Amino acid sequence: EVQLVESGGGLVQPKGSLKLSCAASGFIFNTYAMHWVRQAPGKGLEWVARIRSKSSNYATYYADSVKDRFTISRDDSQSMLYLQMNNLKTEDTAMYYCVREGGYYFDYWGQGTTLTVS
Amino acid sequence: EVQLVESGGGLVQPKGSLKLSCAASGFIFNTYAMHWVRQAPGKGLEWVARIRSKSSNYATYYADSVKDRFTISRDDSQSMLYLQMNNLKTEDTAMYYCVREGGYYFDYWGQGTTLTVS
Amino acid sequence: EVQLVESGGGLVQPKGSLKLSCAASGFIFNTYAMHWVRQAPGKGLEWVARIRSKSSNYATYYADSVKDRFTISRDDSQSMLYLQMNNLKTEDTAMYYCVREGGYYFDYWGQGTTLTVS
Amino acid sequence: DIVMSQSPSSLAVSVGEKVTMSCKSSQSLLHVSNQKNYLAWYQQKPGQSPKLLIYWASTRESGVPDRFTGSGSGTDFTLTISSVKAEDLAVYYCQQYYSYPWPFGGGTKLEIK
Amino acid sequence: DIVMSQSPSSLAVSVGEKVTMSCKSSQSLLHVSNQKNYLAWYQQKPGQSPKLLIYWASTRESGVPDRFTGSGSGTDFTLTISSVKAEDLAVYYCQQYYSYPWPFGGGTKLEIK
Amino acid sequence: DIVMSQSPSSLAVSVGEKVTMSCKSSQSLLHVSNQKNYLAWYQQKPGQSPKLLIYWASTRESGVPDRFTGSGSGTDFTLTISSVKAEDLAVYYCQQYYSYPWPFGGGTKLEIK
Amino acid sequence: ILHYEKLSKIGLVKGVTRKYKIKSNPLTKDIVIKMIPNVSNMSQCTGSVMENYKTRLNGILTPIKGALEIYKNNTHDCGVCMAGVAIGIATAAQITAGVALYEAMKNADNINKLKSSIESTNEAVVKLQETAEKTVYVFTALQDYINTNLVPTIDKIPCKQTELSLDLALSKYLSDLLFVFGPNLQDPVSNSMTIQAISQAFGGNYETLLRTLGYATEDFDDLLESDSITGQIIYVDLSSYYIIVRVYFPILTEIQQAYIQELLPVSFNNDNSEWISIVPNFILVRNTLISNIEIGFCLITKRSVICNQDYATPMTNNMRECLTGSTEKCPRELVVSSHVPRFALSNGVLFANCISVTCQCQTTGRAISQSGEQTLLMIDNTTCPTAVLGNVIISLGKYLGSVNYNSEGIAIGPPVFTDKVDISSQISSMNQSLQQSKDYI
Amino acid sequence: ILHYEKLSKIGLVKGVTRKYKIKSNPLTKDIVIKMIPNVSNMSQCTGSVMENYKTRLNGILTPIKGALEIYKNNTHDCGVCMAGVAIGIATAAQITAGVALYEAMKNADNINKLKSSIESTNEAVVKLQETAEKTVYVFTALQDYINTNLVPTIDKIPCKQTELSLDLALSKYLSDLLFVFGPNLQDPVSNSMTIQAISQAFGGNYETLLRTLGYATEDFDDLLESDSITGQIIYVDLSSYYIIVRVYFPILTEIQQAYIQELLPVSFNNDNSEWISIVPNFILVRNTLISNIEIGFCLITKRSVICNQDYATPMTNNMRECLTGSTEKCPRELVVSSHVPRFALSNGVLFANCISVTCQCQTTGRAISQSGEQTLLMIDNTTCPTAVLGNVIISLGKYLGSVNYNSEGIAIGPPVFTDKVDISSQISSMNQSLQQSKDYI
Amino acid sequence: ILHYEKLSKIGLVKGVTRKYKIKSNPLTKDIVIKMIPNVSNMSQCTGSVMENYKTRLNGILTPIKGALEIYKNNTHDCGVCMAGVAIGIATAAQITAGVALYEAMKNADNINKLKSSIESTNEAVVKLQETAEKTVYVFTALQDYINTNLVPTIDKIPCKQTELSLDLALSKYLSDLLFVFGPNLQDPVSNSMTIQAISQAFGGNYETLLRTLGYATEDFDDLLESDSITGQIIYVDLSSYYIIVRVYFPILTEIQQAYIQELLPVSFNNDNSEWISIVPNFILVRNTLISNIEIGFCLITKRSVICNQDYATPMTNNMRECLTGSTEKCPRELVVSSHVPRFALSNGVLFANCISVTCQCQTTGRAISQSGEQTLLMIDNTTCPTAVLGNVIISLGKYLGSVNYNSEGIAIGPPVFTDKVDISSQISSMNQSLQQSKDYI
Ligand SMILES: *[C@@H]1O[C@H](CO)[C@@H](O)[C@H](O)[C@H]1NC(C)=O
Ligand SMILES: *[C@@H]1O[C@H](CO)[C@@H](O)[C@H](O)[C@H]1NC(C)=O
Repeated sequence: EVQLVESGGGLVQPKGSLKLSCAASGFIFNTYAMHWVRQAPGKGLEWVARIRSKSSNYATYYADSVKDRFTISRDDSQSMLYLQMNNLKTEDTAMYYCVREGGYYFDYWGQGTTLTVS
Repeated sequence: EVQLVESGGGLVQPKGSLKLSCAASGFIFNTYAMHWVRQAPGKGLEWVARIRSKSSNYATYYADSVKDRFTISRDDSQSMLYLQMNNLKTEDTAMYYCVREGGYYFDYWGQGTTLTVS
Repeated sequence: EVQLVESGGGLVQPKGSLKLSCAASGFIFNTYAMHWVRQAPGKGLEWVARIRSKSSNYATYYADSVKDRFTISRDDSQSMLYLQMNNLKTEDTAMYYCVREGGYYFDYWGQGTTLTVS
Repeated sequence: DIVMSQSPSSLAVSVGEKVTMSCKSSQSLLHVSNQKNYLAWYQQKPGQSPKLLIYWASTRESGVPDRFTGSGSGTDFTLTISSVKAEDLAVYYCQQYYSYPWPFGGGTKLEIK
Repeated sequence: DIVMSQSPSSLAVSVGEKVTMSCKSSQSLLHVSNQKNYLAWYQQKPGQSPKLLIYWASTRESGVPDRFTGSGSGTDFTLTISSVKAEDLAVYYCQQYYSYPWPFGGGTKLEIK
Repeated sequence: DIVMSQSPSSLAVSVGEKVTMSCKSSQSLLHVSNQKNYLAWYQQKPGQSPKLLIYWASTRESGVPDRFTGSGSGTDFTLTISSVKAEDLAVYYCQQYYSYPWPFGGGTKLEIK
Repeated sequence: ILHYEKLSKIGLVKGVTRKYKIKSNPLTKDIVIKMIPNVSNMSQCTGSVMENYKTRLNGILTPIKGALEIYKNNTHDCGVCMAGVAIGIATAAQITAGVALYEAMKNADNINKLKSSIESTNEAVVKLQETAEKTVYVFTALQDYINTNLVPTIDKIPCKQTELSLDLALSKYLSDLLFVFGPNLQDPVSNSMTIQAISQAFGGNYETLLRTLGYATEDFDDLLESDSITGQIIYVDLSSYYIIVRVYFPILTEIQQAYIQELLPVSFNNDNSEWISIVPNFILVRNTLISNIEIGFCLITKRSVICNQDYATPMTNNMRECLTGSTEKCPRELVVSSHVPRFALSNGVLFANCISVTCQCQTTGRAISQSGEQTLLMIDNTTCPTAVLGNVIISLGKYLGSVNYNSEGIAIGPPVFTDKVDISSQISSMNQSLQQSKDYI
Repeated sequence: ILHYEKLSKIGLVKGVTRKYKIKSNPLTKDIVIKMIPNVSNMSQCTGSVMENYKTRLNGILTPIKGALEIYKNNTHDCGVCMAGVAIGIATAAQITAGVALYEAMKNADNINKLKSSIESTNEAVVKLQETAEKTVYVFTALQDYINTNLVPTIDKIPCKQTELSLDLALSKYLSDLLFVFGPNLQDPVSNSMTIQAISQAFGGNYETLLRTLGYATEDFDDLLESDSITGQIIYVDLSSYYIIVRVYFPILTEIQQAYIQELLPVSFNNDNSEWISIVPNFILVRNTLISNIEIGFCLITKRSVICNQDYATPMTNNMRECLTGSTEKCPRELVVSSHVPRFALSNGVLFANCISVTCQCQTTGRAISQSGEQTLLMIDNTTCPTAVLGNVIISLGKYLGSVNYNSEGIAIGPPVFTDKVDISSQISSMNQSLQQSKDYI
Repeated sequence: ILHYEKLSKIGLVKGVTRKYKIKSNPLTKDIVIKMIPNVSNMSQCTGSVMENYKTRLNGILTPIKGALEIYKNNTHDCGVCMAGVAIGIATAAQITAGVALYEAMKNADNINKLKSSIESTNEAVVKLQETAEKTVYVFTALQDYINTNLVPTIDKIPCKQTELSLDLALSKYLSDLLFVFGPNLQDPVSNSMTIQAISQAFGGNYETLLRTLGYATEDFDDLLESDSITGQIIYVDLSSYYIIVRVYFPILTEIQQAYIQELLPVSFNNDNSEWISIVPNFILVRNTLISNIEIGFCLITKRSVICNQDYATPMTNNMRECLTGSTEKCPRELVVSSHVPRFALSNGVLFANCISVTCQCQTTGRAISQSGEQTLLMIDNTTCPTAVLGNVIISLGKYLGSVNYNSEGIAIGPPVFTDKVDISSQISSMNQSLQQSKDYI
């Protein structure tokens, strides 16, 4: 029922930019907060960014490593989530997951998309 | 005992101006609020303007038809009431009454003065 | 134990200036408020000026006769009290006392120093 | 603003007969605290100034004859004359003085047969 | 910020054996008013996305088999499998969602003998 | 400002005699909360600095002989010596320290016969 | 015109609706209360305790008669006429009570002609029926105890013990009486004193007085418990030691186009915290006018609120706007305790904070989940026919209102602190900030 | 220096003036209270209820003795010397009470030599008069009931019923006692407990104790009702189950140049509305200093206010300025109820809101009319010798003050709301407005 | 993390530390209370008072059964199942109490099989022991009085007096009962009513009930005085006139890492004036979290604070900062009375306002002087081994803290006024000043 599909990954040059997209279906999109979570190849999980709903004035939160380079946004009419990334480094090559937050815990996970920087 | 005498009425040209006066006697003038009430020939009574006492900062009220054309004023030292009228129209031909307000109802009425616009 | 020693008095010309000093010992200086009290030759005692401690923001008070001519100051590190006097008149020739205030009454008195204006 | 209506516009009555006229308001005139109705009845004889008859809902002005009676509450009010004399030939008005703009009624003319 | 630690990093178990892993936090995760612990356990199989197993301290997500048990309080938490099957080959993570920045644990890999 | 007055200006006493002097204020010196009088008596011998004798209305400073007694309340205060010795040749001042400008009295000179 | 949907979304779930009724139109009766018992059948060894008791009772009763004499001397026929110069200082209630006191004097004078019969009663309750004009009831304070305990014991124990027992009983009666009839009674002219307080002169047995006088119903119990049955002292005798009391029995009248609405508070979730709205729990509506009510002085039953006086109080404009839909003007307070209500039932529909409490549906076996962005959940049988919350399993009805209740958010209000010391601290902080702002100006 | 004319124009009509007096200079007496009765004349079938009662009473009485032992061990002659290290933590009142407790020990030791005589009393009130040094009174809690009820019935009913009756009486006595002498009594060292609370160990009969000890007057009743007669426990016996109590009898001293002024509130008219001033109704004046007073703790009589302690409280500068003539600083509140006072009488002069109430003059038969611009109306005999207000007809005196009272207006104050939730809402609104103003800054 | 040195310098001297404990885990027992006595041994002349008493009692008891029938009809096995549509409106506490009421029904049905034995009891306390499953106790309201007073006096007095005495006793019992069991009892389903209030159906003798049921200790008395022992009505009989009550006995559990700190206020000197800090006197600390506590609902003993419910309340940030060291944020109030505490003892160290009180040292014979710039003086044995303050001479210990305590000043807070009318006046003044500032803006 609940479905999250990621797109936009690929190979980029260092110091470049790329935008990732997440399409959601099966639930009322404008009720929940959304997250991006990345996993480096062979390593553990790392939280990236969080965006809240309209009732909380669309508050955004970012991790330390991507605080001034990443931007998270949402479009409630199209039920879409976007992550725009600038000044990409070799440390950003990872699998990225679109995460639906239910309650205060991470409820649903997408398939993920691959970013390679070289 | 209580006496109200009106003066200053007459015949004026259209788009003219005229001032009516009311002399009060037999009571303490600066305690009460005063009113002007007009009656067209053969028609009913119509309220025009109200002025309050010094304890209520001389608040003034006007009817819709004469809101920006009429001005009501009082002089407590001479115990006089004045109604200055500008931009007179053919709808203003009437008998005007100086009214003493007692309590919140209309307590005393004068003889009235005649205004003709033609 | 408690000791107050005054210095700086002498003979000055009219319309001159002079500064008196008071050295305190035997007690914690920065806890108490200090006073200057003068006595004319053969006459009674007269209060001059008061300075308070650091906890009361060093508030100062002056008598009417010396309100705009005298200045009282203190130095807590050196445990010193100073009275700077400008525009001296023939009415200021007196013996001056440095007074330690204990409680709200005058606790301790110094020996005093002599000012002559001529 | 509160709109005031009167009924009937005219009425013909004989000497010694009981007569009744009605006044209606679009909103309640009853005061919340002191429980008073802010309605007045005025009388105007031909060629004369208007004169106050009833200033509260049922309180008679000094000098008014005992045959005049005011009654009612809320939005419905009634003026009743038990025995109309020849001197009651006049026009009667009901007015509300609760709030701005203090409008008068249409008036009810009385006729003698 | 609250730091999460997991133990052991790796552990090899046989089929039918009982297994237990531990998660520790630098600060208490217990809520003052509703008395709930803001700790979650996730499972990630090889080549698959992570899946939520326990969302409160001891509450099982729908569809989770009954052999998984979460327990603990304060700063000490434990995940216990009564009888590990061949399908439990995965990596398990503990996470705190009490406050920013919501960090994950290091992970514990399970191996089948 | 409160004005302080003393009486008498001068007084001659013999050795062993009881003596009494009076001080008056234009306003009450009694404190509202702690019920204390803010009046002090000072003594100045010829050629010496003034010395505090009484700091409250009736409380003796340490080292003061037992023969000095302060008394009074409100606006009236009294200093009494039970038996004046030859060493009591001095000038006595009453002062109020309730408020600004803390004025001294006129002074009372004592003489020995 | 309360907006119940938004108020429920902010945690204020609507309760029952009650009617408003006040006392009016009292009827009057008259009784005589004797404060000294008849000891003629033990007068062999009453000792001298009766004289001391009489002295103490006279000292107690003199100021009341002195207070009544002020109005009795300055009132006459005029139809009641009062001398304002002699009275000097009074309130409107005191003047009205003095008029009533003058009105009761004819019946008081009729009763006072039976003084010899009053002085000779020897039972606890006696009916005097000389003429129909003055058919009265006399109640004696300690007659039953003397008749049933001391008299039959006279020949058994030494009667020094009987004298001591009588003295102890009289002293206990005085100790009970002094709370009501002592120097606390500063204004006996008024008629606001309840029958329960008056019954302390009869040992606190107001049931006997009310049963001897009239009847009992459910409205009688409601009148009794709302402090609507009152009495007034109209005559004091300092020689036979009795009082005459006029008792008022009103009726309850219902005020038209008025009702009282109750709100049940439920905690709600916001930013990992628990909150409670600071809103009045009882609202009075009269002719579409919204106001407060001091309900602590009234009696609350299941179907109506009963008061002896109109207790309406004004309300600010911001609170009135908050009650009509402006949820951003409704204050809220943080919850730091573990004991707060977390769900409520209204019209068969559940309103629950499922973040802090465990909600699950028995029909499907699945848990009911609340997003962290939501305040409450509304649960009805369109989604969950039967819900289990701990040890209770409850079937639900159908919600009347918006079909998209759980998909629409609400605007939150500002947090507040309601502690008294916190109120003083907040006032000081605001004053200092205002002074700084003026300093910039 | 209150401006009574302007305050009356704003609806605050001056009332009576009362004197201020406080307790001081107490005298002391000592009494013994026994908490267990003598059952030697029914000891054939007391059963075993006495042992259970003794166990329960010992459990009740042990903590009080433990609390007294803290001060009794650490006090000696020095003229009273105390060890501050052993005591540790205390207040000034506790230390003063400990000094008094040490002072009472000599009389306690003198009384304790009559233990055998105390244990053998079999009457409710017994005087022990061995020597004039220790002439003491002993009060036994349930002796009268046993002497007058259970003993004479010993040969009539089966005495299993007698045992059950004794058990029930003892249990009822304990149920009454536990409210005062239970774990609520945390600090028995102090001397602030009233004689009425202490009398619960004697069945609540404080009249017997006071009559046996001293005398009774009007000032005695005023002292009793102001909670000025107190007592202190100085000795507890755990073997014979009695206590020794020291009772203090103070006197009332009048404070010079001090008085208390009362104000009667009257509703007034402004802009087709009814208003009530928010001003303290009791004002304390001491040496031309104006202050508040917490009068809920005091006793109000017709001529004086009586307190057991000074209850003066500070007042803001704005309220002090309002009371001295600045009527524009006096807050007012809207009236939405139909039950408010609308006129008052002061010095034979009427102050009435004749907009809301019907005023007319009986001398001329005409109505008394108030303008819509006026707040109140002053009525005296210069204009209306006799006024009728509904069912009351009152003759009036002459007003002392300005001859042009009704021709001079007043300046009005700002409206306020006094509800607690309204107070919180107003605080939030003011804070938000201040934040917006700072945002502009 | 309270800063005790600065708080002591501002007049807040630390007191004792107490533990925090709340009730939990109750056990249940069942009792039967009969509201009508057995008069079979005086039935020759009971008259007709029993019929009238039965009618009045039935009128009293009908609404309680009506209220219980709402939950009894709509509850069944599902493990407790409720119909939310039939109930309509309820709170969470009412639903939990209804679950408990359903749980008690099996034992109620077991007890109800002994109706014939219940109706025939003729003693005040009777044990029914037919089977171990339904071993129950029956308490009858007025049986002892009838057995010990009316029956033995039958042949001595005319029994018209006996009938009147019985009528008076029944009426007095009803007068006592109506306060608890009248229309005030709106929600009998709940279980928050204490055993003391329930005992009014047995004449207020809860000691007999508790002693017949269980045991007594110190924790038992602490539970009794904290209102933790409660009861619930589960069955009402309208033919035999009895009720079945389930009594709950909880235990006290101590909360870990939590304590309550007390502060003693002392007046201090500033600018020829006397001041008192406006700070909460009881502070709750739980896991290094500081909060308020509503301690008026709790029981305070020497070593712990005992409550039947968690009573933690939030605290403002400014007050929390003031309690941790920011003395410039602590409000203060002027002292205008002559009765305030002026010194305190903590850990054998004295804190005194020696400007307003006379301090001197007995060791040297010299006075202890305080500067006009200081707030308080700390006195220990380093400077003065033994201090005399009026009539008390106290030896002192050594202070733990800074050696330069008396040489270091403190920052003062802003003055406040805590009067309610003063609060309204301050709110109006601040609003007017804010309006003026906005007018400039
Ligand atoms: C009132 O009248 C009574 C009876 O004549 C008289 O004793 C009393 O002195 C009068 N005055 C007052 C104030 O009671
Ligand atoms: C006090 O003295 C008594 C009597 O010697 C002794 O039993 C007790 O232990 C001492 N200490 C306390 C704290 O009561």
